[PDB]
Amino acid sequence: SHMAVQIGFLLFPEVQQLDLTGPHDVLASLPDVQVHLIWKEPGPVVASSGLVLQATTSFADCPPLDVICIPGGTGVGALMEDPQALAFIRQQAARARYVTSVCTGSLVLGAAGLLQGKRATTHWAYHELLAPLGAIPVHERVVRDGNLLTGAGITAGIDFALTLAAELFDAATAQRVQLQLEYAPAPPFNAGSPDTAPASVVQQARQRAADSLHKRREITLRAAARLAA
Amino acid sequence: MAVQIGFLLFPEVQQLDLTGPHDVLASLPDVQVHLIWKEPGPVVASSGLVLQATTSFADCPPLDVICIPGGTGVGALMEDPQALAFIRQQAARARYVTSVCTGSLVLGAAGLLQGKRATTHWAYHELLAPLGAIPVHERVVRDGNLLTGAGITAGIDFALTLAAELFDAATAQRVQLQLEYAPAPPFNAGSPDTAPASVVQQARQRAADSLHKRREITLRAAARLAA
Repeated sequence: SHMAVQIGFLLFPEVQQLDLTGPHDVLASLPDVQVHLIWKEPGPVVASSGLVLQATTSFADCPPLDVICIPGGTGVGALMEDPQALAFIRQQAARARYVTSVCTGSLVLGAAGLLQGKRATTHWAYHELLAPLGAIPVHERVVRDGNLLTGAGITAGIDFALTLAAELFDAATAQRVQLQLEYAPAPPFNAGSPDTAPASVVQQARQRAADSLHKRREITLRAAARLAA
Repeated sequence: MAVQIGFLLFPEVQQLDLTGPHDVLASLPDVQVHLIWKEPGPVVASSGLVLQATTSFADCPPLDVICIPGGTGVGALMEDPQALAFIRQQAARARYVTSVCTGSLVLGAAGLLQGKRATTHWAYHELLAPLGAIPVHERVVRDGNLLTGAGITAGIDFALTLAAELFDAATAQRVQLQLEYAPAPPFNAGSPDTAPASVVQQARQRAADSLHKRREITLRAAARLAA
């Protein structure tokens, strides 16, 4: 309808698609929501896995949003130094009811200046990069600070989106969606956190991330310097 | 030598049934993931999210794994002889025949649940028995080379189970850690067993028209298998 809650996801090249598609299916289950997939122009955008998604609107044509949500992925490093994307995020965040992210999407909120003095989370492997962007780093899976909600790594988007659903509507509505999703997880292993995974698995995870972390640290301090100037 | 994994992408799919497993399995070494429909190109999910089929039935390579997602669109597939024939063709040689949520009703309409333990979404579980399944109230059910997941988000638990079968436990654990899959749901309403009675009543009330229409489709599909 014309009175729909307006929810926008930034959709960028080399996005981690589950960061977007998990929350999308949760939030699209709510009454009279319109969901936008936003990029520089409408059309196909390829996720890091090769899954092809479709942007529905440009930055220019995007209506004022009630909720803005930034997913993460390999493509965040480019977004953290994209003045056009950062200007769009700051413009929308000025009037949004909620300003939100999943996974390394919070590093883009950081680069836009929106984490200064705010509680935030991100993916466990990149959590050290929050503090240089002025955030108070919190090791919790969904973190609220006023109208800022951030989720931790990839699959945290589902917990994040049910939290946001309760704020937009109420606990009863969020619970109904949880039940419709049959979201009673029973993971076959206990390796979802660096605290519970076998030590061998964490060390491998840390080493495989090392070159990405060193590259993102340099981008992060360039982005921090632009907030300082 | 690459493991060939195929998802059936159909109009009015519940996209998370496909996209959850896709991001888990596409994270594995030496896999190639296909999104299959009658022709390549755009296929719109029940939410309005646009996905893109990568291959026609004809161009689909022999699959190691076939996976049928669920959604509003399964009712049409349960009486689509081309889709059912395609699923039987791939199931014949596939190492694993699989589904998530109401995708198991499509496996049932194809004749592939006869005498097998299976699950589906809690609200549609009564439809498994008429399609010949032994209905099991577990979130991921394995019977030989058949794996079925329960409702929508069960696809993530299903896909990690499958990852360990294709590779090993250590490989599945690495992907679980990369996905930070240590769930902390903000409510305890994911099962009819644990949700408040008011929430169950409302979820059953919303599903009622869909369930009645699927009762009718199911009994026509079962009558075809019998004849």
